[PDB]
Amino acid sequence: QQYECVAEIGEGAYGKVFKARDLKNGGRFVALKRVPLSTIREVAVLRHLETFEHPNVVRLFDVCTLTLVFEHVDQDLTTYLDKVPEPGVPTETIKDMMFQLLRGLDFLHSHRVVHRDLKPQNILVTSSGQIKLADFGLAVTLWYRAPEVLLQSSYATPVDLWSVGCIFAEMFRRKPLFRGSSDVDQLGKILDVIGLPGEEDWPRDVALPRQAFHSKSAQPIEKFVTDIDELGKDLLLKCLTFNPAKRISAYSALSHPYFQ
Ligand SMILES: CN(C)C(=O)c1cc2cnc(N[C@H]3CC[C@H](N)CC3)nc2n1C1CCCC1
Repeated sequence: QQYECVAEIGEGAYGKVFKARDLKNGGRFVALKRVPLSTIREVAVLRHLETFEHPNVVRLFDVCTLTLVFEHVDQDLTTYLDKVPEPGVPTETIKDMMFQLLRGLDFLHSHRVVHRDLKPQNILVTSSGQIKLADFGLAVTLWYRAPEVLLQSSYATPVDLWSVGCIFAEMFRRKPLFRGSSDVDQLGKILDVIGLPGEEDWPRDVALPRQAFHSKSAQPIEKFVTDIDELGKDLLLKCLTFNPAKRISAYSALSHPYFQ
């Protein structure tokens, strides 16, 4: 066999993911995920995106015929944040890591692919300090979920920029912003901070009415994220817009004055 399983990374959600040895290619570490026609189209898309070899998405090495073979990265964002020396992440490091993130996201959005579960645990940091995206394109924590996903209203690309706002905040605080035990609790936490949207912004034909949430004003963001720039504040707000339509795009965000 070309691969020897040595460890189980974890997840176990869609399937069991193993860290192995690529015996045929110099014993480099790889990540394996052993897993109808809707799945066959899911992998065709991954193989297709590998052709452009974007630097800010994890590399897909092979598809054995069913196991998927990715490069292994030893580290994720949470572990980087765990082990970052106090006072924490230099603001210039935040800017670049973010820039790498939106570049990966724009690449995916451009080819009409949504991550749908963008969290710090499937954001990889290579030894070279490069950002790589993982665990997307194949069908527990709600802390990074867009309001539309929670409300079961829309599941479009704006969802992934909501998650980016959440992560952007977490790079200063080094603690998650919205920690909900459930979808409604999650929704509660969000509206405590960003405030109650207008009725025109609340999607129609949805279980949860705007009237299940009370006294929600609009807390200034500096209170939750300190040592944040004016330009960073501007960008964070356009990402954490309640209405997916009024929310900024990855392409549009890559041009924001914050990055200059
Ligand atoms: C479909 N798969 C398997 C991927 O997209 C993929 C390629 C990976 C390459 N390196 C890593 N590293 C892990 C990050 C977390 C930390 N414990 C160190 C191990 N995860 C990869 N992943 C998944 C596994 C779960 C998180 C994202």
